[PDB]
Amino acid sequence: AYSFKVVLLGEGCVGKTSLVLRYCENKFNDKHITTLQASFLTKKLNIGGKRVNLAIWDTAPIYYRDSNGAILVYDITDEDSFQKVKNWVKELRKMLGNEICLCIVGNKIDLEKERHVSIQEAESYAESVGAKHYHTSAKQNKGIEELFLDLCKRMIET
Ligand SMILES: Nc1nc2c(ncn2[C@@H]2O[C@H](COP(=O)(O)OP(=O)(O)O)[C@@H](O)[C@H]2O)c(=O)[nH]1
Ligand SMILES: [Mg+2]
Repeated sequence: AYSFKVVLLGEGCVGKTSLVLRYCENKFNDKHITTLQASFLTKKLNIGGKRVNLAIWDTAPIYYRDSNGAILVYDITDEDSFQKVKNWVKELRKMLGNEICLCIVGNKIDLEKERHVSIQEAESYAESVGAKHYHTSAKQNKGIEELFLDLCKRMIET
């Protein structure tokens, strides 16, 4: 059975912790500060027969060490959060081998009426650095099951 390590990256306030809490426990709160009550949480999967042990890491070399995939999140309502995405890529590449499966993720899509990131622009940067781009809303639970499933499959292929 497959054992994968996945790290969450990006600026504060974008929804990194909400994403892990939503995926792993189906909880979401916008009333107080959320903090992961562990270094990582475990999720088990079955993909076309085979089992997958997933360890999802969050933070408020030990962190980067032994990672197979990476989830780099920005906030669709906030252009600075996106423009800082490139700093994290040019830190992920310093820490780890360019063999790691990277996701770039536009979170908070329930707030579309307040969008400030260009979809074209975001998807273009993703392709140029070899990664895939995804849209999520932790609040409404949209796009998240698909993000983790596709990442798991990508890590299985290489
Ligand atoms: N409307 C909306 N709010 C969100 C979403 N995801 C997170 N939030 C809220 O944005 C705030 C920051 O979230 P947090 O998970 O702590 O971001 P982090 O610093 O990257 O870990 C919290 O109030 C969340 O409840 C979303 O998809 N939609
Ligand atoms: Mg957090």
